[PDB]
Amino acid sequence: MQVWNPIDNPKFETLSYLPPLTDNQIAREIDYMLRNKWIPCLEFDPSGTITTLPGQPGYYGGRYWTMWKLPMFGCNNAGYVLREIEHCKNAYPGCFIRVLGFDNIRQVQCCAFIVHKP
Amino acid sequence: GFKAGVKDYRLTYYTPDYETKDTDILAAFRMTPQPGVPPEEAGAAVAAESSTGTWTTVWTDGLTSLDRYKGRCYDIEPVAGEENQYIAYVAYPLDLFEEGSVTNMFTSIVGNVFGFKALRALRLEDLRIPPAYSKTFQGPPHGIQVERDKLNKYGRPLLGCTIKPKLGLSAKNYGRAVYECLRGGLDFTKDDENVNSQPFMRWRDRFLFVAEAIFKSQAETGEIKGHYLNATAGTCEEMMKRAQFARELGMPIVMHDYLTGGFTANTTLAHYCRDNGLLLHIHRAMHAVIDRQRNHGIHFRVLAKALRMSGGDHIHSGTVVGKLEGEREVTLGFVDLLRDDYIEKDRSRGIYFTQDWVSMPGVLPVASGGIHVWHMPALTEIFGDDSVLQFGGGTLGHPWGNAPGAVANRVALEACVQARNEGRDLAREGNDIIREASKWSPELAAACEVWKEIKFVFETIDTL
Amino acid sequence: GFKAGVKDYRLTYYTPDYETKDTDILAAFRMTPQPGVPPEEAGAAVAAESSTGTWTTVWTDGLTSLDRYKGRCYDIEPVAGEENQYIAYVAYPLDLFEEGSVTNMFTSIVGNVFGFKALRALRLEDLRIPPAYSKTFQGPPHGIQVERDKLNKYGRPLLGCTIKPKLGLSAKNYGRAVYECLRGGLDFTKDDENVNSQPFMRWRDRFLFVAEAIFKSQAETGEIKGHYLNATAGTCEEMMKRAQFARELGMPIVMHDYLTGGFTANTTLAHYCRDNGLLLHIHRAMHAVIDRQRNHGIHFRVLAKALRMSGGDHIHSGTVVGKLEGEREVTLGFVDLLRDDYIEKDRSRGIYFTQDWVSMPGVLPVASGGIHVWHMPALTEIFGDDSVLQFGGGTLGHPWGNAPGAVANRVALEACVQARNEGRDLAREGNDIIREASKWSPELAAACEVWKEIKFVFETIDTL
Amino acid sequence: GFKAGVKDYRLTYYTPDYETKDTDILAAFRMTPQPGVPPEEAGAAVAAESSTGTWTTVWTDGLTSLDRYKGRCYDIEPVAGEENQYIAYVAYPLDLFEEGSVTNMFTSIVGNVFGFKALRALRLEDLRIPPAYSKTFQGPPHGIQVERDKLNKYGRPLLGCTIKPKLGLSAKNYGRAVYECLRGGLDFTKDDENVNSQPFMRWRDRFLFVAEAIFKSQAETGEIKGH
Amino acid sequence: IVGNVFGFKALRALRLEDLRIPPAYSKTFQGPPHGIQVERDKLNKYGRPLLGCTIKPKLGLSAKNYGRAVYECLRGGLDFTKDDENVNSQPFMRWRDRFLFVAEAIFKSQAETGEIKGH
Ligand SMILES: O=C(O)[C@@](O)(COP(=O)(O)O)[C@H](O)[C@H](O)COP(=O)(O)O
Ligand SMILES: O=C(O)[C@@](O)(COP(=O)(O)O)[C@H](O)[C@H](O)COP(=O)(O)O
Ligand SMILES: [Mg+2]
Ligand SMILES: [Mg+2]
Ligand SMILES: [Mg+2]
Ligand SMILES: [Mg+2]
Repeated sequence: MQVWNPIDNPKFETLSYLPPLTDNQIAREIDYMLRNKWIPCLEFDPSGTITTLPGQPGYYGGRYWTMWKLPMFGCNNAGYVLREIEHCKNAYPGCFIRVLGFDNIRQVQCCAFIVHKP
Repeated sequence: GFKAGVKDYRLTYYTPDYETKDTDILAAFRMTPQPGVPPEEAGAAVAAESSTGTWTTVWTDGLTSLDRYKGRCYDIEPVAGEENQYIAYVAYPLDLFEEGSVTNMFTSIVGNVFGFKALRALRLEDLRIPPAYSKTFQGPPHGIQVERDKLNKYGRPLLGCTIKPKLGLSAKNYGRAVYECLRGGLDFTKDDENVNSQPFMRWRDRFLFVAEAIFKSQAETGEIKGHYLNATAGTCEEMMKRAQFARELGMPIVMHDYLTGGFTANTTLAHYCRDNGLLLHIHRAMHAVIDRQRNHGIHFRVLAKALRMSGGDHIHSGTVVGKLEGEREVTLGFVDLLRDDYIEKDRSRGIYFTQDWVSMPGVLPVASGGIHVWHMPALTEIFGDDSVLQFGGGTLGHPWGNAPGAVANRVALEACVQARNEGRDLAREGNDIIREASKWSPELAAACEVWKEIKFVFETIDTL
Repeated sequence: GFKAGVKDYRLTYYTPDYETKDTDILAAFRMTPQPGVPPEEAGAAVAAESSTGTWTTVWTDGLTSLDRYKGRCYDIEPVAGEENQYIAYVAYPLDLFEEGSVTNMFTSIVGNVFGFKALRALRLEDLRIPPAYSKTFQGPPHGIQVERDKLNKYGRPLLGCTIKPKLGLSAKNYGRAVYECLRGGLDFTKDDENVNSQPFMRWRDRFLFVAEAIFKSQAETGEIKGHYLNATAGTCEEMMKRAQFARELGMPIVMHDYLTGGFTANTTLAHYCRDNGLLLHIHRAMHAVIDRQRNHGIHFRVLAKALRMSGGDHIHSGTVVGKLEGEREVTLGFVDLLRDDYIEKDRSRGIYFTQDWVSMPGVLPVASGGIHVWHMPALTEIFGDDSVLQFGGGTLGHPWGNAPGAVANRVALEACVQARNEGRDLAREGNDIIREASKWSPELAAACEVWKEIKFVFETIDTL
Repeated sequence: GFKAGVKDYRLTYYTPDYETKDTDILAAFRMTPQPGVPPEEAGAAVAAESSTGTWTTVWTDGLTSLDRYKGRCYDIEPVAGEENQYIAYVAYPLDLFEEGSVTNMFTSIVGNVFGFKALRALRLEDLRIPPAYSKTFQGPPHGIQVERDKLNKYGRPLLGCTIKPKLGLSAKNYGRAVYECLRGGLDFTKDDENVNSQPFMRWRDRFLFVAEAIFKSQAETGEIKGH
Repeated sequence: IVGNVFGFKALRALRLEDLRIPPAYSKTFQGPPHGIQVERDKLNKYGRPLLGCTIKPKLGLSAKNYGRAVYECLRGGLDFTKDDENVNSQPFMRWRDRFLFVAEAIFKSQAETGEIKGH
């Protein structure tokens, strides 16, 4: 038998139970997004912690992050999206970075995963 | 004038040249007449005892207009492969129903016509609700998008589990198995249908112990967790006392059974969850007594179009591959009436009419019952990205415990959502995606051996 | 040890030499196994999947005593005339049920076992309730003895009528037709099942006119009269608002439906009626969807016992010579379970177990469904002196009006009651008693001619 | 792209080939354009500033579909006998309104478009309420038939009167003049618009004095009376 | 003052211009709840006029996107942020969750610049 380690083992949601992500695996998750006509975006924030309230159901803190420049309306190649992750990690090298994707017909998000850790 | 006597039904209730309006309700029956009765006398009798009329003539009918309050039959077609079965169509006006009540609609359609002495069988198949009638209801409290926004979860189907054995555990030991399962990587966990309040465990001693474990398990991984709390009772006062304690503790979701509690207590709870900001999970019990047989009862696609108008966020739907009966082409057909916004007629999937919901929120289907890891790349391909998957016996039966058993159901799931967005087929190659992932995770190879040839295959009863 | 794996059910859930206790609940099933399954493995799964058990083994079962909380099958016998049908018996402990709730029992017994892939049919027949469990319920509000004392009526059965057409009348015409019927000699008057509130007539307007019409006819003949008011709504706070007004106007009786409104909403109404001194009348709707077929569903004698514990005063039992199905030996069998206090086993009438009610009041059966004057000397011999007789279409169809139509019905009953306690036979004779009373009453000879050869004779489906 | 700037209204809000649905609300306006403005520009500007619109372009419009939330002008015709007056038609989608509220409906149509600098006049004429929207309201309490049935009066119109010293009467004198009018043969009697509560006559005793006379005037002729 | 006189058959126009309220009649009313000085004392703002903004497009946004655009505007230097005249409750967005999403953003935007903000 074996024991799961309960000390200092945080997780970060989707695709966080697999071996660490490498290049040519990030570029293939953006091609699948563009051929379904969705809009990419970027975000960053120093600390990923959450809080609560005494007696209010459905309320939590720490769900909003900062937007890099603006959503990219009209992107058609996976080069301009892979060249904007380097400018962000050279100006704020001590923060997290996460990638999104929007849909306007149903007004919901479709993807989210981390690409950098401090 | 007024003449006392007995006449036929066909002279008044059979008009096969009638054009339907846009504010009418339509229904379809599949009947079997009794020897010695014409097929056109049974269809008229079915429609002439659900709206107005009786077995003899009365004198009080001259004070009103009866050409704007009757039900009519306007089509008959025989079935293929039999000799004593037909299909009939009926139309009802709009001024016959009460706004905002579902228990009234059923009472006026399936009230008494099911026990006549001139028939041997009857079954209801479909219905058509006009848009002028759906606007008087409230609908689901939150819907689909508002539920995903609150929990901050996108990309993959959710996961859950239920606690076994069904009955016999204490109150402190019951809150200890929840923490182990929740710290492993699961999103939800669930009580059971028949656990309300019993001498071995009371209802106020379980809430506290569950709440204590949820907070402890939430601050260790850094994700939002939840738990369904059962709220069924035997009185409408005891039911509203158990839903006010969860609001005080700050819990996000509750549970109810809508077929044994009734169609009246469900609307009251749905009207309160909306005003206090909670989520509702619906369990379908005692549903096989009306369904299953193909020559008597009511289809499930009709029982599912009333829950949307009544109120609810989750609904059970069953699994095609499991220990309970189900069929693929019918499930794929009646799963589209729960999520979409405009469906079209299709007789290859059971749909008879055309339905639109004029911007009403949808519901999330749920699949559960007798499944394990080897069934994973067959459930992602059918349902899609909006479902809930529940493993009850596949988690607590792991040879190593509870926490190691939950790390095996998440790796086996995140490896299928990654091989799909690369251009690989999930049907032909399904035993090769859960054979390469079991080479870097020691907790999945230890589980791919206990259950390896356990399959359920049997004959089907309800053949389309 | 633990030894995770999959085993059979018969190894733990088949005890063919067990002695029942005095605090147990027993049930009888009738099943049709799927080809390729031993009979003993079929009856051992129903018990397992109803109290405790799943498809695999779990490690949490070692913390409790399992053979104190499990159900078991202790007898299997084959049916005569078939080759794939048997009867099974199951026993349940007492600590598995919540006190005072009927929903829990139905959720625990008929929850999920009805849709297994290894079976093709199933039907429940009977139950036995120990006296230690029925003492936690309240029971009927008033009963039989108190109602007769309050209404001051002894000697003969009661009478009633219902208004037709079902839908279409206004608020004032509906009220003016009650007075004519009441002044003729009847006792009660009934609304209709599908009449709650509609654009052509609202409830508060109809209540006032009915109340005004009741008073006028009471002071002219000098007898107590009443009328049933429907109190079915679509939400709970609307149902409890229509009873307070009826109490305020001083009306003595109300009405409800207990199969479409649900079990939870019925107990609250029963409690309110007990605490405010009203009377309750129960209408059975949507009951042929579960009954009728003899190889799937639930019998009515089981559905009748739950109503007694839940609460009520009147209940519909159906007729034998009407337009709806029914049999004599079964009706006579299950009337006793409603009226009596100690019933013994009898397989010629459908009873399997012995039942005693330890001094709980009974209920009054009701007969209806398409009878006329010629059927009177055959209905007084079956039921007896404790019943209610209703004529819906046989009163408003008389060739002379409403008031003359009630005298004909009233005279035909007091002539049969008088001829019984003199030594005459009501079965061989009965076409001669009426022809002699129709010689001094001109309002009965006019009715003995319109309906003279009207009968309903067909085959039977549920042959015992 | 985004391309921040200022553009016209006609390029987006003038579609004169549109087929109306059966769940839409329609309206008719009459307008007098300001010298130097084409009629179509004003017709399009009226619709834009009512549902979704402003004087410039914003970047938050790419996150939603704007072809299911806009109002359209689909017809313009000129009046006869003038030279600077026209009639316009507008259509609105169903899901822009709140069920069961009248205050919300008036706020979205006559809210702000009545004070533009490019117009000199405007008047609303008619509306078309679909049957799918009027079913969410309650309507009149009783109606007509339920009102005639309660009072037991058939055949002829009704009658009434109002006491007409508008202000200045006491309470007892006010109650006295009702009896002499009800005993004459009338059916109803009315207060006045500007009479609620004033230092010469409060309400709680006027009610009592009227109620006392109503009962007396009823038992002498044998008919139902009211006030 | 104006109930019926505006529709007489002997006139073709009418307009009201001004009124005079005696001091003996205005003392029976309550008046504004707070006023000017009390409002300024609570927010701790002196010297300059105030600033604000409103969200566009008027109708069509969801509940989370509505709350996202408020934080960005508030963290820039503004003081207030307004809803809209015809936004009460509609199928695309209800009120009980819009309130929560706005409240979550206000607290986050307030603790980063150290100034009082409202909406
Ligand atoms: O009670 C049970 O058996 C379950 O908790 C499954 O447990 P296991 O997974 O451990 O077997 C579910 O209620 C059934 O799936 C009911 O079926 P459904 O609601 O789909 O009809
Ligand atoms: O039409 C009806 O529905 C009745 O009013 C009978 O009216 P008529 O006597 O005028 O035919 C009763 O409800 C039926 O007897 C119900 O059957 P049951 O209670 O036996 O299930
Ligand atoms: Mg279960
Ligand atoms: Mg009836
Ligand atoms: Mg006036
Ligand atoms: Mg504005």
